[PDB]
Amino acid sequence: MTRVKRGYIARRRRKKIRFFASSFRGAHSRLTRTIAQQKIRALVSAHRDRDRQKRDFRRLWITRINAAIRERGVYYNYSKFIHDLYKRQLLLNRKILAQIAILNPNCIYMIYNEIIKKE
Amino acid sequence: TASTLTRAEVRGGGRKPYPQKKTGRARRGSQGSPLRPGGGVIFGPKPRDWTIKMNKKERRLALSTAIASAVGNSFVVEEFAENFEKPKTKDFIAAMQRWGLDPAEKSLFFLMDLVENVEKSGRNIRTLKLLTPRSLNLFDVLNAEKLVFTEGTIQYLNQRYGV
RNA sequence: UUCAAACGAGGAAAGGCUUACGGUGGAUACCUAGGCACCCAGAGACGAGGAAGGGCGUAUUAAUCGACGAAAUGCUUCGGGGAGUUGAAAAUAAGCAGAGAUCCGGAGAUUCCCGAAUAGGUCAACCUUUCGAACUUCUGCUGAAUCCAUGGGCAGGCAAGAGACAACCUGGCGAACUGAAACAUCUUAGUAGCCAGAGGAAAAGAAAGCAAAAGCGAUUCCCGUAGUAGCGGCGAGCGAAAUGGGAGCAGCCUAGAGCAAUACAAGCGUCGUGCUGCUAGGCGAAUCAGUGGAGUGCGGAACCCUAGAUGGUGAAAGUCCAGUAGCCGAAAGCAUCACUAGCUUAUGCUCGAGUAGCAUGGGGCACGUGGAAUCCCGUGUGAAUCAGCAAGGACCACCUUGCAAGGCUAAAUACUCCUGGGUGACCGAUAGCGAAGUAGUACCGUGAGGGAAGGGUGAAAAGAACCCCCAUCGGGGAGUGAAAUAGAACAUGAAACCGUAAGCUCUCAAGCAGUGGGAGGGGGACCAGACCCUGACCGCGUGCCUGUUGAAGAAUGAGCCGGCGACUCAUAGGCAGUGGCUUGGUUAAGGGAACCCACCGGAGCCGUAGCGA
RNA sequence: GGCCAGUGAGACGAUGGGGGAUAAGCUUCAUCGUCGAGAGGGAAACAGCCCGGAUCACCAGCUAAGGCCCCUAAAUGACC
RNA sequence: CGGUAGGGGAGCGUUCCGUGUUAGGGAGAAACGCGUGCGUGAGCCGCGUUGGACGAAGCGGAAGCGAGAAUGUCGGCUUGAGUAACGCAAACAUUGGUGAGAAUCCAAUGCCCCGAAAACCUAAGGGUUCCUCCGCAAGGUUCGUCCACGGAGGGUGAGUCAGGGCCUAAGAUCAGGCCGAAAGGCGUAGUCGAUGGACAACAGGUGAAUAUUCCUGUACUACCCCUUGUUGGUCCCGAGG
RNA sequence: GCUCGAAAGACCUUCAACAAAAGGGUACCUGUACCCGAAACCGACACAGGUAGGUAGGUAGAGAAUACCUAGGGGCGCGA
RNA sequence: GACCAGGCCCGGGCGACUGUUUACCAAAAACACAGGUCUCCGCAAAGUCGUAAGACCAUGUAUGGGGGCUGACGCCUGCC
RNA sequence: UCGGAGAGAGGCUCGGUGAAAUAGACAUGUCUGUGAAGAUGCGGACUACCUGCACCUGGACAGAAAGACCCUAUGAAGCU
RNA sequence: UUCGCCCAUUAAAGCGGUACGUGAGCUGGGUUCAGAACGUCGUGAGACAGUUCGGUCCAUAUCCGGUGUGGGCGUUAGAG
Repeated sequence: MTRVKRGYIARRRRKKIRFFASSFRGAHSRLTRTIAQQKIRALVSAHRDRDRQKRDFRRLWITRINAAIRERGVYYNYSKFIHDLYKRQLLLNRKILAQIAILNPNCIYMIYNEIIKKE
Repeated sequence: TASTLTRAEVRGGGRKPYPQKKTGRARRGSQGSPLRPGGGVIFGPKPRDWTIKMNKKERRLALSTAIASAVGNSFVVEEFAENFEKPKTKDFIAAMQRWGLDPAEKSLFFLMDLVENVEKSGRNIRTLKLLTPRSLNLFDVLNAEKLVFTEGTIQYLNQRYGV
């Protein structure tokens, strides 16, 4: 059955898959199949890294402080630290706000003396 | 009339496969594959004649709105029976010069002045259809917003579309 | 400035990524005097007075084709018509021509060899006598075996025997695969296929029919009646008829004398006349100036038009050209209708005549014998014969109807090689017929037979003098053109693939390697405001699809790319959505002054009352 | 009740019983759940075991199972 | 609001057509990039470059409606690759000529192989591949001024050779006729078909290519006609051979 | 083909037959180039495969064996 | 003395032998062969080819021919 | 049995011409364990500069072959 | 035939895994390819984990993994 002639139609269905493939190391950007198995990866992993992006930092923040705990005095855990604020009443200074360690370590030094007084 | 290849494998030749066993090539023959060129065709349009059977009372009342929605607006009106006399066309260009729309706004010129015969002078013009005052379908009538009639044609439209 | 320790960019044979510039190659978009279908109107035939199909030749050199044929791409005659003529792929050379030099059409002459061919033979287009095939019908002349008579033979006048025939049609003979979810019944096909004959229509056809005691009443074709009834391992499956509505629609011959073949009609011809068609042909309207390489484009204005169908001309006009509406023409040669004529048959009225079954074994009717006939037969026999016989799906009686044993018969109905016009929401050279450019060729096989690839530079080619390098292959310039970043691989020319240049990453780092976080570097930013492109390193992390309870794999399919490639169509039935009408609704065939498939047609089907064998 | 389906060789774990030596992710039944037609977190890596069963974004918190020396976030925390 | 097979509910795009010689286009489709804005998505819109012609907005209608796999089909293009191979082991080289270049061309001096053979002649087949003058991209699995490559000319002249022509075997066909559903088979007179049989010369020379055919010297057979002598001849034959 | 005989049927001073000049005329039509156990044949190619007949020398030897030499034909077409 | 130019003997299974054959892996104690025997036909044969005709078989003819098994020869070939 | 040496045709290098089976994609190390349970690409760990040539040649259930073995499908083709 | 038995030694003259190591190495002798024959089974075609004779199993390999040998670069001022 003489189709309606794919012509340019089936031409756009492949090049569009190539435009997306313009930053890959391997030859997964110069073939519909090599990219077919490539896009799916960036089609599944993408659906993951999007939710993993939050977890990826969940360990970071804790690690950021962890490296800052092995110097002060509370060699115990940063948990007791969080416990102090919890039992206290500070809904601030979150895992993200833990950036006070690196820059201006003078502010993060105050809470260090406020956690001991509470507990 | 999109006649295609009905009996695919049944073309100018026939199916004559090769020794299909321990070779490597696809297990199949040549010609009329039809996947392979120079062969027949599996599916394809056949001599069709799509002609739905319509009733009668469903058409009469379906063509009444045609002239109804026309006379409602400000389109061309009727004329007279003396329009069948004029055997020439120039007498028409001068006539349509009075009613208006000379450069022909578009294909809006559904003419239906005559009754017995056709206006061989009104068919020459680019945009204009000479339909006989009898089976005025919804197609042509709305095909051209502008439509002109007469004192006679309007009568015949009362015989069918009416009692 | 000297010794050690802790670190360290810079460096690449090559490579990866992004980007720029090309090659290979080829698709797509676009356009095609050609195919694929169909409608209307014609043509359905040629041919031993020698064909289809070919070989060998022919023009001024001239291989291949289109014709023709050694009066060989030309001749004779008439006509139309109008000028150029020597066909085409390539000019040129040498000319014929301005009231018959070509071309177009009809009527004739010519038409080697081979092929029915018909001289014999034959690896066809060759050979050898020679003007001769062999048969059917008729006539004459001869004439065996035994007196006649024949047989046989000879001669002459016709026809027949050929197309190795495209479909339709009649007749003879005659499967399987497959269906019956197994398969020998059955069905599937009495199709395909083989063979014979004729017409262009054939076949069939005015009825010992059907129905029925109402009446119709030739055959064939179409739509219904029922795809019911019936038939069948009543399984598969196949499939009536009566009747009704339409297209079409006329009925006649053969089957002892006298006066006697005059009248009335039907079927034809040697030829010719007329109407209407076919094969050449003629008449056939209308504007400019401005932008652009060019305009038939746009803007202003005007004109023709029963002809703005269409196409072409260097890009969309109806007004440039060829045509188109309409109006005319054809010394002749012909088809189909009428009117008149050689010859044979055929013809009126009256009074008659009027052509013999079944049992068994088969086929065909929807019917595979079953209660189930009838029709056509192989074989053995074989009555009556119109105050007689047959048919009414066993038979019988009654009644009714019809009476064949010999034949002919237009139209409605079928199909198509081919012809002319036109149409088609058919395709467009990996499409469509295998063939839209000298392919069913070139090639493969002994052969039957099988069976491609390959499209367009531009409007006109002005398709590239000369100059420079080389072996006087090839290229670059100079020029032509609006373009050759169009030039003979040439249009628009992507992808797979193959390279150069530039930025970044890249030797102590490994696992379908991307992704998230993410430094540095080469650039681009904003009169900071921390962003847009590459990416060290880091956390995770075993293609897709198919088939499976279950795989990433040692489960399988796939080298890449372009194109191409798999539930469409017809009829019918049952539902859902929706629409018109409504216990009513709705047609099929056909007719049709049909811009139009309306109107008419309601023959027929479905539903509201059912149930029961 | 009506229209269109799909699928009839499933596997595994816990539990209650036939087969085998109560040997097998073996085979044959019943029941529940999972896989099979739902990831992910955890058992190093193991679909069928456990938790929980994914409309989506988010450098947002708190939890389940499983854990908290380092390697991948988290107690070499206290008492016996 | 995970989702296979499946069921149900909504849309985009492609070719064409109706609504369209309305409108957009040579101040210009198609092919590629970009704006990475927009929609749930397949995509759409605008635009630069290149390029050369038309294409087509909206709704609906009719579709041969978009595949990276069916050991698919057609064509082109990678990789193993530039690894193997360059095809009996009868080695080769040199001095010169010509040419842009030649170990393999030509010419000369030799080596080496074969020697009933990789000599010549002839039949079948092939069929112009023979000769000469030039050219070479392609064909010669190296080049090539070489070639049985390509493009132009030239060349096969016998009554005695051979094939036709007489005759004939296996065998084929085959008037009339005998048979067979049609077709056709078989088969005789007769008529075809061979590797069979039947009349007739060679030796030299000549040409770039032919020669028992051209030329020279020397001969032969058969038929018809004519002259002379003698004698009786005579069919699809009998007999001998 | 040739020779001879043919109820001497037909012919019958004829036409013919044999021979002689081994006179004269005539003897029409085709192929015949090249190769041919060869690379132009048959096998897809210039694949050492296969393929009838004829002529066929010197020396050693029984021998168209074999080896070495004639005439003649080649070194087989990628090299170092 | 080069080229050229049988390896020999002994015992044993089977087939007498020569020959033929699975043309492109088996050629063998396979097959074939003569010998012997059984059986059918006096015939236009049986029988084979063919729907037929016709024809092969034999223009011979039962010391013929056709079909089957066996199958050189030597000793033999039982019972049912 | 322990084979060695030498002479030729290839192999190796260079110059000219110039293939293939096959292949989803590559930055295709080993080992233990695990895994529809004998994978380099999973997990842990060890080892390891990047890139050729020649050669030996186990892995990639390598390549060619939808196997001629078995079974299945009320398949087919012959034979008795 | 692995094995085993036998003759003759050694200090002793081991077992087992490695898809019963090893055919992308040879051998392929045995054994489910086609031939043939004996015995047996069936009327027969054939059949039988009985025996006997004969009976073509390829490949210049990229990578992984090895036997060896190089081309660059990095150890940093450049080299021996």
